[PDB]
Amino acid sequence: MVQYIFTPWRNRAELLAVRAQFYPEHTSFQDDEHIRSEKQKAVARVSMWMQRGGCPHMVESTALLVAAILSDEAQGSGAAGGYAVRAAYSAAFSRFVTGLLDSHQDQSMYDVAKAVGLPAAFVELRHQATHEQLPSLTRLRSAARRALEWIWWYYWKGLGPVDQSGWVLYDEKEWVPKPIGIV
Amino acid sequence: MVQYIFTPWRNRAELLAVRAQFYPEHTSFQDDEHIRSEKQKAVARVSMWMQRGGCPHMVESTALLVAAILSDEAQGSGAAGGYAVRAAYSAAFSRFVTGLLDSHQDQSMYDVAKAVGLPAAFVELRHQATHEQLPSLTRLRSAARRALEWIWWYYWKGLGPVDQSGWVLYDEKEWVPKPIGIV
Amino acid sequence: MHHSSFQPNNSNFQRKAGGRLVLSTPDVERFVILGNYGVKVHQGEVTIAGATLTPIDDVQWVHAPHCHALPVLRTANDTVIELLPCPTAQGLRELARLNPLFGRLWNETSDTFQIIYTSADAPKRTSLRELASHPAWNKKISELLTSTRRKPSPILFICGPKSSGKSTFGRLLTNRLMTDRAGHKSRSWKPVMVLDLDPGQPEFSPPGVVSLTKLRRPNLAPPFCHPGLSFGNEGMTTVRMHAIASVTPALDPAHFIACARDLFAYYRRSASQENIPLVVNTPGWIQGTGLDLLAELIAVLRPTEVLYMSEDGPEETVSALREACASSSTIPFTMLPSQPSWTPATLRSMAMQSYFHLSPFGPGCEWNPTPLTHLCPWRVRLAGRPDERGVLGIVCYDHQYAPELVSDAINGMVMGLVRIEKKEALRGLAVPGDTPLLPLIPNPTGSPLSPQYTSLVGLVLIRGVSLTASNPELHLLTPVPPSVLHSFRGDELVLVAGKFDAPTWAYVEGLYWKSNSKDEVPWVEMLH
Amino acid sequence: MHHSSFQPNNSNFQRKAGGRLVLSTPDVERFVILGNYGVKVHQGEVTIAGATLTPIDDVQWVHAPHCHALPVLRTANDTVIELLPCPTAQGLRELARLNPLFGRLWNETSDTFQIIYTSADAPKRTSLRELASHPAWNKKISELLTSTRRKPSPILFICGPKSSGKSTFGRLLTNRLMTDRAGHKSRSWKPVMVLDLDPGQPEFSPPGVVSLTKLRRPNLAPPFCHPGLSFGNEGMTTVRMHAIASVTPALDPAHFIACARDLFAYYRRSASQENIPLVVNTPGWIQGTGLDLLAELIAVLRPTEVLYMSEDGPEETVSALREACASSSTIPFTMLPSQPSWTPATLRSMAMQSYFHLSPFGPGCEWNPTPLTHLCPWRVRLAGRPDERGVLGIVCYDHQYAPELVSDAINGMVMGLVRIEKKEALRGLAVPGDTPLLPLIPNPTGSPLSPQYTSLVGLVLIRGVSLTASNPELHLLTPVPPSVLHSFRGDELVLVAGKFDAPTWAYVEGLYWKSNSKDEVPWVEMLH
Ligand SMILES: Nc1ncnc2c1ncn2[C@@H]1O[C@H](COP(=O)(O)OP(=O)(O)OP(O)(O)=S)[C@@H](O)[C@H]1O
Ligand SMILES: Nc1ncnc2c1ncn2[C@@H]1O[C@H](COP(=O)(O)OP(=O)(O)OP(O)(O)=S)[C@@H](O)[C@H]1O
Ligand SMILES: [Mg+2]
Ligand SMILES: [Mg+2]
Repeated sequence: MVQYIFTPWRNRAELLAVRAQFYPEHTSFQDDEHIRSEKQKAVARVSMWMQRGGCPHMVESTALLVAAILSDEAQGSGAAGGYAVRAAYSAAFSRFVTGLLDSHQDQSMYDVAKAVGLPAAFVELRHQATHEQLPSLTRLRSAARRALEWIWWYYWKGLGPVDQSGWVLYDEKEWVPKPIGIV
Repeated sequence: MVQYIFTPWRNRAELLAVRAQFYPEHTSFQDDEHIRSEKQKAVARVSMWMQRGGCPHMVESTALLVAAILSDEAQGSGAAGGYAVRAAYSAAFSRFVTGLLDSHQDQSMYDVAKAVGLPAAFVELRHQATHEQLPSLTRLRSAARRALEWIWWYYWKGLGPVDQSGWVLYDEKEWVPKPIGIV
Repeated sequence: MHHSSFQPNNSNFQRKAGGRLVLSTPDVERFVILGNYGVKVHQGEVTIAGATLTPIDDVQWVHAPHCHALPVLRTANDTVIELLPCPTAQGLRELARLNPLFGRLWNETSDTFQIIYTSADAPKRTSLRELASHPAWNKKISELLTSTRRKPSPILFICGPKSSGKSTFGRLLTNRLMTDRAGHKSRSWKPVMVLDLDPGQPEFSPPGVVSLTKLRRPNLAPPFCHPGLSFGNEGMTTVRMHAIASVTPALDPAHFIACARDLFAYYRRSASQENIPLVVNTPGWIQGTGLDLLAELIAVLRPTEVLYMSEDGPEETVSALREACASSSTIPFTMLPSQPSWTPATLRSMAMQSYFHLSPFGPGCEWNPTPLTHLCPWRVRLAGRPDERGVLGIVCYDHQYAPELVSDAINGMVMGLVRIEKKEALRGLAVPGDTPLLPLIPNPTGSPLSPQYTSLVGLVLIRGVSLTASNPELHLLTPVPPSVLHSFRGDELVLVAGKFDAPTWAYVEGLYWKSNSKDEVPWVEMLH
Repeated sequence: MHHSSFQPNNSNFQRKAGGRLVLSTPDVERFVILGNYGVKVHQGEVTIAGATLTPIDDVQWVHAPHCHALPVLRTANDTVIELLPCPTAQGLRELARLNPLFGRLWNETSDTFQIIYTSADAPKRTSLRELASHPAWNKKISELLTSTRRKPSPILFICGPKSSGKSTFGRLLTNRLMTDRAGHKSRSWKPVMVLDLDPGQPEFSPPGVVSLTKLRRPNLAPPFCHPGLSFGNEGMTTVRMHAIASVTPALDPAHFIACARDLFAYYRRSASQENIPLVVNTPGWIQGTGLDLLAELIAVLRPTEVLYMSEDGPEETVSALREACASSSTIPFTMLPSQPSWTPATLRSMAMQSYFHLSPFGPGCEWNPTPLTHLCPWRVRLAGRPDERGVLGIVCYDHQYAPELVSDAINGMVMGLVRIEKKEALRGLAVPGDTPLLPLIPNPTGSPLSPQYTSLVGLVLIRGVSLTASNPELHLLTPVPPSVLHSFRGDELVLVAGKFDAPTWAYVEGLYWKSNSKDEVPWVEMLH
């Protein structure tokens, strides 16, 4: 009965909901504001999951990338002044690539990358970011977008179709056994 | 005559100016706004230097840290939603620590760190950030602040005390030789 | 009546009576009993994992889990031993119906305890280890003992790299100090205090808690066989506990040291009267942050003797420790060997689950096998005033949370009941008042509640938050007896939520019970 | 008159006359001349680094920089050679007063060229290499040559790992194809085109530029001895150039390939008439991005023969290349040996500086030794309309810039004059109009100007931006002759600013000249 996998999300609907929030285009002025708002909520939710314990690496990566993208296109006294955005992007990529390579390992960085199917460009970008002179905003922007689409193919698309009364002992005559969590 | 060191900044005054902008406290509602504004300008300037080519690693690190800090304490629809800030911080630390350790190398991470004088805490934070679950905002915040003070002691404090007329050939009768750059 | 065998050894008249065994031995002989049993030396002298029992002694219960190293029993010339069957063990055994891991941990025979004879026992996948000891270990212990007998209450600081023998050595040291009875006409037993500063795999407390314990009887059982000693003739009692809410002290070193100070303070107060040696076992870090922590700990406590269980450790850690030791101007620093499957994670988890199944009240501590789901929860109110509410609020450690998320994040995890002694604790937080939402106490900084003015009163497992009505309430279940819970006025009681490693075993437990005896279980994804 | 020595070898009557040397040789003999000299085979036949000269030939100038491998000269039976002193070499020599690196690069004797005899030359820190060649290399070249003589204009794609011999091999191949004269009654020389797709250490262009060159004479000199061939009987002419603005094609692969396409297109057009083989030398990447680029290049160009100069390369790169090669259904793929201090950085820098000192007018190209500071700059206007301004604006590659910073960032660096052919280039940018600030053309995307509608017209060094007056102007100095500059109406001319590796040598140059001949120099921090 080792057929028990534990997840931080309560059930399946919640996971699908988060998926929808992240990728409105595939799942499908005021409308734009709505979309942005939902994305923010999704990111926060994922953060909670991470703390709870046990979370697919892909989910964490997606969250990071989306958070960075949101920060970049934020007008109104708070657009990070350009250098911060470039840092957020670099961090996201480093974590994403490190995770993928570390997972499918028994070789060299590029060899593993090719085996998995990860375009070498990402590996190079990661290496460059870590050791020398964080890349330019334009490259990071385009790369991040591609990364999201790739992640969609590799993971998300397979998760389903696309449509002193302070302490009173509970009365031992009204209680009914029920799983931990439900009320 | 190998006594020629090249710097991206034109002269010394400019470097000192940037130093002043970064650390108002030591160098010394409206006042707060002023300080923030200046810090932003300094960060941008450093970015330019980096592109120009040739720049002390410490300067780059300081710029990154300050940029992150600024992003964190920005109110008004644009505070990065918490996850981005944590990413910016992680990226800054990774770059900073990697640089210091790489420079003073011929051992182990911790050994080199101890030799330089870098509190092991930073090395650990870096390692953790790269491989697993970016640290919490509180730790990053405090760490960044300490990092800045340390950098001040290690580098900044030693840089000085603390107080078809489109193309016309220039007239070969009015020109006077003068270094490249001055006008 | 002459049973002889490689691992064990000879014996004599073996009288079976009423379910117990009266065995006589006319010569030095070693046995390796397995299971749950009680020893009561009728005549002579016997040694058990560091202790020594003579005719003038009470029955001593021994738990020999098939996991660790079965305690060896050595009998001396002209002895008669009476082996009694342990009662409360039955409850613990039944715990196998709630988790297959607790199944293979004892004898799979009929009675409660089975002797062994080289291989005639130890069912499939034996891996039957045995408690041994280099002569060096024993010699050193002897030295410490004799030195102690001519000085005041010593302080022994035990440290070393992971899987080195810190715990086992501590076990032996404690038993020897207590039981010794060198020649002062038995002085029957000298009490002993144990300071556990290891949140990882603790001893005398559930995972994630630091604590100070007082022992009157020899410690002859693994950690998951008494993870929740009674709070407050009382074989083992807990003097004070503090919650760190992480399985790694590397989330707030300052707090960790602060806790160490407070606990040691209490020890100082108690020691002042009756001479009682203190044995402290530290974590298993030997590089970076951990090494620094160890240095500070040595400075703060000022241990009389430092024992490093490596003898071939890295020059960095050894040098650092020696320097710190030298600083306090006079501290003996010695090194010992190490003698180097159940991973730490699983062991820790077992400890936790055992704790939650502890019965609210022998010899030791009874266990209740009924699954947690069936138990009736404690209904705490979340709508009133700080005099008719119960819980003063919810504080978060090392991480904040948006209001909305908190309800989902808290639900299902393990938190800790912290009792406020002096109001100088929440001094710096926006404490909610009269006031539907959870009374969340915003804590911007993130630092945990000070240890000087707050004490842990056991852990709590939440099984359902329902704040959608006109009676916001929290259903939570704990092991703490009702007596203590009711005596707190509700105005001084806050819940701390940190890491703790989500108790995944809880959810499945119900399903296992139902199937073994022979539907939208949250967080459990059934593979079919 | 019989000079014999290990490295060189025997000779005969050596007649010194007017400053030149008439040397007779009655038997096969090898010489290793060093410096700057001219060869004019009077009678017989001689071979020089791949070429073959007979009585019916013009004087050929050879530059043998002490840096690379001195070209060896082999003379055949019954020959008389006349060695002339090169004139323009004098100007190049004087460049040593502007950079000590150019000092130790030739003979430190009296005349312009000195013969050698095993060690009687080559002053201190000799490190005097010599051009050699495995028989395999020669055999392969012979095969390619004979095959060519019976087919149309071949395309040879040369690649391989760093420091393998791609460049040297190319040199030999080019000279042989041109000079061969197998037996068709000399057909005197077949023209040859060279496509340089290596921004790193380019050949026939300054660092950071890709280009297509046409050669009528043998190439007998290093890259920094003709980095700026004339634009537009014309020994070497440049057909088209494109600016990549980086020393690494890993900043915009799409652009790199696009450039390759455009240049090859022109080659196709020219080739269509007169048969002219094309030799292309690629970068030095063999893993990751670079490998992919190479694959694409092979697909686009469809080279007739691929030469990999490794013979022991990693299985990954070799396999990848073989697959790509196979895809075009028929491409011979061969491997050759490699035969494995002046680092690439310094060499590249030298190339750049040499370029900027090129005189505006082989035999070759004259040089002007006057320091850049003294030269009179070109005054371009920055206030008017797109018909009375001069520069249409400033575009940035791979990186943006805040308005204010731009003035400081641009100043002092190297940029490129790009001529717009068709207005379908700036289609997608907010082109400034009439309009004090620099007319910056905002480019959000960051991609470089398309290669189909834009061409590079040489590089420019800026020596001072002064936009604080009522006549905004830019002082810039370039090598481009006035004739070309004036013929552009100013409406089609934009400046591209990328990386280029800040020309640090420029600043110091003035100081060196002043001191050698024997004050707030920006960017130079003098150590005292
Ligand atoms: N002399 C010994 N006799 C019996 N078992 C031993 C002996 N030495 C080591 N072991 C085994 O070593 C293992 C680790 O023992 P511990 O004393 O827990 O070491 P430890 O340093 O406490 O491990 P950590 O770091 O706390 S998880 C146990 O499972 C023992 O069975
Ligand atoms: N057969 C040879 N004869 C003479 N010199 C040789 C020979 N083979 C290699 N070398 C030396 O090898 C060095 C590199 O030669 P190149 O042909 O430039 O190799 P490369 O692959 O072009 O190097 P990169 O990657 O372009 S910097 C030169 O300095 C030559 O002197
Ligand atoms: Mg232990
Ligand atoms: Mg080359």
